[PDB]
Amino acid sequence: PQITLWKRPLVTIRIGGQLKEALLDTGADDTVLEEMNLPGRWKPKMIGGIGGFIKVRQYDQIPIEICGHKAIGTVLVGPTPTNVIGRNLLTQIGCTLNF
Amino acid sequence: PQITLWKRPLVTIRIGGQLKEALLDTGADDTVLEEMNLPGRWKPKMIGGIGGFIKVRQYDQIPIEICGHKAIGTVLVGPTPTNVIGRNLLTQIGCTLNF
Ligand SMILES: CC(C)(C)NC(=O)[C@@H]1CN(Cc2ccc3c(c2)OCO3)CCN1C[C@@H](O)C[C@@H](Cc1ccccc1)C(=O)N[C@H]1c2ccccc2C[C@H]1O
Repeated sequence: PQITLWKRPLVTIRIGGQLKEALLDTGADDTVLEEMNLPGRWKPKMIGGIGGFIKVRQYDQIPIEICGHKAIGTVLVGPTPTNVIGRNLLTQIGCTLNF
Repeated sequence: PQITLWKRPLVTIRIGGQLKEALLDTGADDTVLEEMNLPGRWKPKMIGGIGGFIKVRQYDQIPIEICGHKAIGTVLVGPTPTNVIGRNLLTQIGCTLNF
């Protein structure tokens, strides 16, 4: 798909067998989802952005379908305003910026 | 050009006669630049990012050249760890997300 940016670049994702709305975010190094339950062992991690740092749970090697494309990588879960798919997964689906 | 996401999508920009490095961020609604004293009037504003809200100064109709392409729009100035080009400017240079 080719996506314009006049509107937030949101796509549907399926994870843990559940559907969710996520934002394709080229400025995010990692992927972070709102608080939710994921199977598997998690490790406490901290990530920072604008506003400061937050504490999150890191789940490794999680399968996730992003708008029909398949990826398997690290997924962070914590107090974020919205689900964000970062560069770690975006590259897995051959996502690029063009103009 | 086509920008890959293996690394942060950093490009050179020109604003206020100064050259800077800025991140092409599809997840940012607005454009936020590191502290710099631009001439002109501005209005106070609050923007939220991952770690909370930060107070910024909003300047309107600022000419900015992104990787050679010209654009003009609202730019927020404040204590951000990096310069961020949001969708308000990305749509002006015809930037798209592709996969
Ligand atoms: C207009 C601003 C700029 C304030 N927008 C954002 O920060 C939005 C916020 N939403 C959320 C939002 C939505 C709506 C809101 C709100 C916040 O507040 C009020 O309304 C979540 C997505 N971000 C976009 C991020 O792409 C920005 C990016 C900035 C950055 C890059 C590099 C170093 C420091 C800061 C960012 O936060 N990046 C970090 C990042 C992000 C995720 C996972 C790992 C990492 C590390 C790092 O790359």
